[PDB]
Amino acid sequence: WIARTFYDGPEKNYEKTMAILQIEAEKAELRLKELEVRRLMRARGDGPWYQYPTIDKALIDHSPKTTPDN
Amino acid sequence: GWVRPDLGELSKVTKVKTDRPLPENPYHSRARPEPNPEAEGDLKPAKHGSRLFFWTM
Ligand SMILES: CCCCCCCCCCCCCCCCC[C@@H](O)O[C@H](CO[C@H](O)CCCCCCCCCCCCCCC)COP(=O)(O)OCC[N+](C)(C)C
Repeated sequence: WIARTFYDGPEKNYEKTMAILQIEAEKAELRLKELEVRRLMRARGDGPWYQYPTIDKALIDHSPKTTPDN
Repeated sequence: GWVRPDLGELSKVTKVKTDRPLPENPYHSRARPEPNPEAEGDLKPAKHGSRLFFWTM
């Protein structure tokens, strides 16, 4: 009676643990990958992250400058 | 038979018929470095949320 009215079968907890473990393992591997990706992007700078500004080239004036040699 | 130019004529910007070729690289520039990949795609929610410590969202 107690088992019927207060508790559930082993399958529920078993498969819930399976799902929880799967989620947590994915989160762990995601964290490790994210750290490695950050290291690579900060080292090389070829990614979208850690992009530091440079001078905009639309500011350059391309016109004769009173002197042939610029 | 020389007529003296009037005011505002010698300051005109005129065109020149020349047969000298136009310099293709007058600045002697190098080849510009390749730009960043410029990735594109369609946004999806972050996998398993923020994944910050114990937060599940
Ligand atoms: C001899 C026969 C009796 C044996 C003794 C049994 C006495 C049991 C008392 C102790 C109970 C321990 C806790 C049990 C309940 C745990 C919480 C919850 O799980 O129970 C819910 C039920 O709890 C009850 O609704 C409430 C219990 C409250 C007991 C209070 C007793 C004392 C009250 C005294 C009041 C006196 C009157 C006021 C006088 C001033 C149903 O659970 P549920 O989420 O479905 O479980 C999921 C799995 N299912 C679906 C298969 C069930």
